[PDB]
Amino acid sequence: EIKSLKHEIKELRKEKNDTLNNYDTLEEETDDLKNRLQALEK
Amino acid sequence: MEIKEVDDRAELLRYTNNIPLLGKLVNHQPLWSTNPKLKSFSLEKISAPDQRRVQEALVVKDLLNVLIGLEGTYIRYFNDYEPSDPETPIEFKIAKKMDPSFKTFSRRIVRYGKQYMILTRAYEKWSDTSFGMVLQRFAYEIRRFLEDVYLKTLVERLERDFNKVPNFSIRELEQIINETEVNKQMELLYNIYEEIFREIEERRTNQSSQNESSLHLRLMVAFDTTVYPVPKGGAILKIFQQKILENLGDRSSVMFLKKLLNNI
Amino acid sequence: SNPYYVNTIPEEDILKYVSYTLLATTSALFPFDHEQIQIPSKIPNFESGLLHLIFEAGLLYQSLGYKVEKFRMLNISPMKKALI
Repeated sequence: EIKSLKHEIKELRKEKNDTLNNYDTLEEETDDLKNRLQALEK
Repeated sequence: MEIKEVDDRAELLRYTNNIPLLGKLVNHQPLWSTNPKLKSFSLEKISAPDQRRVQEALVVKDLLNVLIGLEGTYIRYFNDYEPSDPETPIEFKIAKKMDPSFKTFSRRIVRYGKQYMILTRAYEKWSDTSFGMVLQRFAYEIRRFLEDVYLKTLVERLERDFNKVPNFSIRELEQIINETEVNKQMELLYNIYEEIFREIEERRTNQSSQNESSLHLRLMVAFDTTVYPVPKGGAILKIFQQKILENLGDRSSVMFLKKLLNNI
Repeated sequence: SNPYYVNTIPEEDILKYVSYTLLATTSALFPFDHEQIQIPSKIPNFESGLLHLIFEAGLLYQSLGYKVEKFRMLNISPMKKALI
């Protein structure tokens, strides 16, 4: 059962890696809109 | 650069059995674009010739950070590199707003620093007893070299030239590095590590498929050829002898390589 | 001579850019690619010829460095290795 638990933990790790990829694309979107703020204010 | 307030907390990792004796024992600081501490300045304003000296100073500071093994303002880590696991590939990303001049020079210095960190993790992992004491001594020799030559020359020459030397250039820095010849030694060590790694890959992939003198002699002898996942002792010695043989033309390289071989 | 050369790049900027063109790195006034330099037209004729010769030297250095990298990636006799 320990191997099955580790496999489920790895599946949850893959799900959280998908959420981290979403975090990364949100981060690049925030960088783009921050450049937009800077260009519009300056 | 606007100082952005983020939570920087460093604690001791209470788990140390998976990490070798000479490995990491503390958490890593947050990344640049994970928890920003300083607002990244637009490189297009300093790409102009009047501020290009400031741009060169900033990029050479970031390159010194990459050489010592840390992130820079415009040169950060890649997506494949994760600070929590040792077995992740270490790569860097470069801001495209930087001029392709400093971008190419930073690509070279990032290759150097990535080879440095890869060899660092290599000898850290080899410090374990599962790799054999011969590989442990090779790891200790690699660490001693990186401590007494590479970073020593770095701190002696490049940091001093960046701090208290006016009219200094990153091209002069690269020329000083080429003169000190530490870059070529690091490249050869990385090539040796890559050869060891592909040997490990072959010896781990050959999973399924792996004389009458012993009978004539009145000795109770046999052959126990159980292959290890990594080379050990005689295998490493044969690999290094093949490396010395393929080393053709660089007598100083062969000299310090055989010196290290004898020390190991 | 100023009213005839109000549209000329100063000597400091010329030197700073030709430094990179010689040291194998690109520049804003000169898009230093593999073969083309794309020299602007605001440069006088003699100055353009001089920078053409200097960029010829830079491109020769580029070809030499590329061939050196190729030979280092490859493997050959030790005499030719010492030559490289």
